[PDB]
Amino acid sequence: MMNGRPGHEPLKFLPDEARSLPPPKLNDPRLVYMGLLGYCTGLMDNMLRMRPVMRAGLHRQLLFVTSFVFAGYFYLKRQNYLYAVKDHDMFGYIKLHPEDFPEKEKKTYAEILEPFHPVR
Amino acid sequence: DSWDKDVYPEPPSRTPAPSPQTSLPNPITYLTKAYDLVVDWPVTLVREFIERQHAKNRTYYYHRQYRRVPDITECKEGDVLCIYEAEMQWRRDFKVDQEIMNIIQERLKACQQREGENYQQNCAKELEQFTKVTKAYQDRYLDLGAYYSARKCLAKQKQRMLEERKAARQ
Repeated sequence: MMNGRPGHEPLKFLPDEARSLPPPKLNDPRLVYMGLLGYCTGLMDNMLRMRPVMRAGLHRQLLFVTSFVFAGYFYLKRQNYLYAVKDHDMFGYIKLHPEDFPEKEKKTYAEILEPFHPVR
Repeated sequence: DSWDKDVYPEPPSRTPAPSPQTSLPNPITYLTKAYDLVVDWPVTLVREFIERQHAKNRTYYYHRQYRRVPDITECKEGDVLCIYEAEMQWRRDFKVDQEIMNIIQERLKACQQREGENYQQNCAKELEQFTKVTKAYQDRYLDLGAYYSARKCLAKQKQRMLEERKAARQ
């Protein structure tokens, strides 16, 4: 739904506005889980190739973990940009059409009469 | 005694003086004297030792008091912050009322056991206090359900006041 927005560069992974966003912390649970998935992928690959599960293919396991963390970091930055621009468009549209989003006045619990349903 | 007679009232004991008509010795008096000399003296000695050890290592603790947060009646609906504060205050007052009912019931039981054969006459004020606090408790807390809350208590009070006002019309 956000592909037709104004200023949308076509097939652009990380546009320059994403540079305004704070980057992922590089030690955060999403990237740590991505590295864990890469290590699990290496272990499962060893077990399916009938190698020793952990002490075989250390370079392969390192490459799996590194590639998973790298791809996860850049994809996470892209998704952070997408959610940020979604909230930016939502807030801008709300500010542009305030008559369709009126500030409703919530009364206190002294003028409203909630019906009482006795449990007995 | 950590308790006080203002909240646990007790009439003063009226024991009669012994008037032994018989010349036989009283085995109860003999056994109470022997029991004192054998049991009560070492027990009070070790208790005095424990009390002086506590006096050597004396510490204090306090009773926590909560300020009155604004009631749920001035809390706007959908404002979960003040609603949470009022709900926690209401649960606190609910627990205090439970213990108040426990105090009143314990007082009534003490009256009944003290009077014995005269409980139908001499526990009139205790039974009246129990009845009044039971009626107030039923007016504020009864039939709320398992998910009792300040909102449900307020709705019940509003319904009861509406019924009373409609009855007061005629």
